[PDB]
Amino acid sequence: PAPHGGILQDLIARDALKKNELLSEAQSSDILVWNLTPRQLCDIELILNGGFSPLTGFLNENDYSSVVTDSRLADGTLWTIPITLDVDEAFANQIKPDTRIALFQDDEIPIAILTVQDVYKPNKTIEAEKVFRGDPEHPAISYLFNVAGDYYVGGSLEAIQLPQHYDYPGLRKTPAQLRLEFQSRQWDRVVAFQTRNPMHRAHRELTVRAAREANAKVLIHPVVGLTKPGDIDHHTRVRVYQEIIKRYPNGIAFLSLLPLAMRMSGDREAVWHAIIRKNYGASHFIVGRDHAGPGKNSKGVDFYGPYDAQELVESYKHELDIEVVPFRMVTYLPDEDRYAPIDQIDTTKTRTLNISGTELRRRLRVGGEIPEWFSYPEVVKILRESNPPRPKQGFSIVLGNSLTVSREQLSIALLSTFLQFGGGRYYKIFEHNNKTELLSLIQDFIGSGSGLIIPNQWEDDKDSVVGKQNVYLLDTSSSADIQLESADEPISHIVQKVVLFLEDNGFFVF
Amino acid sequence: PAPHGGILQDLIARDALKKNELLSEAQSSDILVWNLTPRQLCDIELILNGGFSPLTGFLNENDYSSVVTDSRLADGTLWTIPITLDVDEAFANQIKPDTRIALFQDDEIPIAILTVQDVYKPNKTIEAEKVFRGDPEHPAISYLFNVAGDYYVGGSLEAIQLPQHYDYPGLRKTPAQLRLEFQSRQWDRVVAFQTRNPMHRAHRELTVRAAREANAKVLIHPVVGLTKPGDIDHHTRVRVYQEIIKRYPNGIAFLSLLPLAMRMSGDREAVWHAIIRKNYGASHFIVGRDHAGPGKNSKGVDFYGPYDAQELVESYKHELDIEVVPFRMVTYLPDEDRYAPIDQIDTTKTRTLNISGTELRRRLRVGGEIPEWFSYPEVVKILRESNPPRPKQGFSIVLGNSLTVSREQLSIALLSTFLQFGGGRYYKIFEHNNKTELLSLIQDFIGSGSGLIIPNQWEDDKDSVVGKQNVYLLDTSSSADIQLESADEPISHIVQKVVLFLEDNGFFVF
Ligand SMILES: [Ca+2]
Ligand SMILES: [Ca+2]
Ligand SMILES: [Ca+2]
Ligand SMILES: [Ca+2]
Ligand SMILES: [Ca+2]
Ligand SMILES: [Ca+2]
Ligand SMILES: [Mg+2]
Ligand SMILES: [Mg+2]
Ligand code: NA
Ligand code: NA
Ligand code: NA
Ligand code: NA
Ligand code: NA
Ligand code: NA
Repeated sequence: PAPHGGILQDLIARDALKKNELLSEAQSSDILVWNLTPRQLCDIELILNGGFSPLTGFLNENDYSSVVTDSRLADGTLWTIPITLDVDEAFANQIKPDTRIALFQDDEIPIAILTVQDVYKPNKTIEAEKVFRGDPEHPAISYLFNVAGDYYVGGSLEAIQLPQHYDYPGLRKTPAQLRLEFQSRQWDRVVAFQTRNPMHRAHRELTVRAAREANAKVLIHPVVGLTKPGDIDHHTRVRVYQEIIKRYPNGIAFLSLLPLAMRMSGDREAVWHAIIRKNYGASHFIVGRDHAGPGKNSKGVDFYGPYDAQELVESYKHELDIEVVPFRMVTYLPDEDRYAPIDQIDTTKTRTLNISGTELRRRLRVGGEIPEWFSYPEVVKILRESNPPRPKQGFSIVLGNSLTVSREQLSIALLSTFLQFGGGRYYKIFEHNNKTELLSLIQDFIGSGSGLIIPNQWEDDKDSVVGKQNVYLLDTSSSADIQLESADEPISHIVQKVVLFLEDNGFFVF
Repeated sequence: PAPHGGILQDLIARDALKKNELLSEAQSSDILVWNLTPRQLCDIELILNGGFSPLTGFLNENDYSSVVTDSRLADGTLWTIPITLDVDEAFANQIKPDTRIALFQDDEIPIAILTVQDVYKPNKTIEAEKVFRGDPEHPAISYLFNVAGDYYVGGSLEAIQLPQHYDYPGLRKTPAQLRLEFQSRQWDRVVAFQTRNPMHRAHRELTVRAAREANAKVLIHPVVGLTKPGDIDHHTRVRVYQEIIKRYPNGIAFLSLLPLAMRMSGDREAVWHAIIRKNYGASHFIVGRDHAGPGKNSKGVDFYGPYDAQELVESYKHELDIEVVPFRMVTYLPDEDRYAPIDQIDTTKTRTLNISGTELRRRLRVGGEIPEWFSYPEVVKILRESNPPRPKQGFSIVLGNSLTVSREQLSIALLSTFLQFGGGRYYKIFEHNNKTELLSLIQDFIGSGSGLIIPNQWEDDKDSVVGKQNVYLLDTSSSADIQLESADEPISHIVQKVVLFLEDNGFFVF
């Protein structure tokens, strides 16, 4: 269907003949520069390539306010997620309306020139409540307060070039490009599938049934910008998509990556996804259970109800101009060797099997088997590689502050001991000297599968620098992972405690 | 580089706003229609999509003659293979210059309107000698005399649509389309690889080295129109390409299909391939040993010298405007587990292994093993499927005219006997009654793996209707595949002769 607002605002194409001129202005000595944050790069790419039609810049306060309370742009155009350029006070003060500023990437690549319409300090409590529902634990609110700038700069954009990406150049289709790809194949009915996760047999099955019921071709449009915190990296995920797309019948599916920065804003985001896919050329879209929802908070309560998304999108059905296909999740029937829509089988009368994310995570952590009815083997092989089991995981042993035995000798004892065991893990007694440049290397070593022995703890005002994954404290204190019987426990006893701890946790296997 | 002649003659785009008008004219009652032959569909698709720039129609006699003797269009543009619309006398007579005729596909799909410039009867002996070197066994000369019409119609083309194809819609990129695909990936150095065969490890290796030496991305551009007689079907081949393209390092290669009708015209064709790839957007091209050559004739003599192609292309180097990368064939070194350029190793000092086409064919016929150093397993699996070994091959036993035993009983005996054996082959006593509609089904059954028992021979004026592959004559005559001791040999003896013959030939395995 036609782009939201009727026109594809592909600013790259619009400004093609001003590229040199704009590029030269961006590189002028007198122009004020702003370095785009990683989320802003995600947003500006979608504005510049028309992914966010009718947007043609970051929202000024007039539009922003309507989006916050009315879920629309001041002109009444449905638009549920505010896209603004958040800056700090120091920069906001240097700019006034009509000021033209340059937006760079990595402090070296000019992306666009923004003509300032306004500068304002939004009430983040209202946005937090109105747009994201108010739970301080909602990733969007966390970002809203802890990362986002306190001042929004609204203004019209002029394009120099889209944010630079060196990976998957072939798959990052812009709206215009994707539309031409469909057009060259004569596809005029396309159902799009959103995801920020690996795809298993069930996803393959459900998307194909969608294709069959909507009489449409399939578009697997995964998000590769910012997704939920803790999600699997997009490189791993792209590898999985590239693998699963080969499992569809020839000529029925197309894989294209979307550099979107999700807010995990549930029902509002679901609407936004529909609009965005319409701009990219899809005729149909599937909205899932708790679509774009971040789940439950600490108190175990739902950030959104499982059907809020589908209900909200349905309420805007008459103006979305993109058909929404009903979400029919499928489950595996052992006794019939097939998948079937969950709404068609009687739980208490028919056998069904499925592997929850929690269980999948466990199996991967212990190197256990994962059945082909759940996920294709080539897909599982990829997941095991990016997330190796414990015998292949790195780790660190931190000699606590309470230790009175010789740190130099205990570290040497641990090294010599670990080195006896096989498995190929690399070991290092690592001294950081409380230097940040060294502390930041700890998780890289662990990520590399290495075993580090750290002679002493770093200062508390440095915790933030070190990731806590697979990092274990050896100390007399109660908060120690490997508790010492006493501060002067004999080195050989300590060594045993560590070895058996690592064994119990799967790092060593004999 | 720029299209040959400087302009991409994409007539589909040129005539976009006349499509309805032209379509309506093509469907008029008074317009004279011509049904395009399968080769003409191959040629018109390349003319219409700019693949043959600067051509904009089929060659008139003025241009055709220059191509025949001068290897150029009358304007002096390098062009080595004549592309003409060959028709029979009955049609040629109905047309005069300025006559507008419609060119259809399958007698139902209008492709273009041709404005006749001239009608002429070419001297096919000169073309045969000058363009194709004169050997009556050259596939182009065979076609030239036995299939091609005796009258050439020269004229300008106007596009309605490209020849319809329902398979691989995604991979059939036109010149403009491919150029945009390279442009979107920022590829400006692309080396193209021509082929009408399956690709094995050696081809993968040599194309990647080409990429490394030319500092270019790779374009695997296989021909899927008409290639050499006896070649493997393009469906099988496309399956292989789609498989091998996955073996290149990510982002280095692109697969696009070329609907060219090869003439197997060696050095002239090599030049033509360079021009064509330049039009499709390649900056580089590899010309191989005996490139586009059909091999040797009956007397075992070479249709072309192995380096005629490379030498001819090199002589036109200063006007081709596309770099030709030297052809460095590679061979496998067992002792080093690697492939290396054949021009770098000493045959008598270093071990090298390779599997000729003949040997590959044998292994496939007997279901023998084919090593991974030769071809990737997923590629070999595909070849085995399209070309199954003898235990999975169909066949036919024809009861010769010399037989005096009861044909009804011998056929029944053979059936009952074959049915004892396992293997899943399907059997049928097939009566054709000398009817063409039934005879043409024989190879379909054999192609399906079936075993047919044919009670009597068909008339000689029908031989042509039946393919001779895996068809065996049971007769007393000397020209019989399974020779009877006598015309009245006992049925049980005959049955044994047939069973043991089929066993010796691998159809049955116990
Ligand atoms: Ca703040
Ligand atoms: Ca719930
Ligand atoms: Ca003590
Ligand atoms: Ca003739
Ligand atoms: Ca030779
Ligand atoms: Ca007798
Ligand atoms: Mg980009
Ligand atoms: Mg076509
Ligand atoms: Na519409
Ligand atoms: Na999913
Ligand atoms: Na609710
Ligand atoms: Na040039
Ligand atoms: Na080849
Ligand atoms: Na020669």
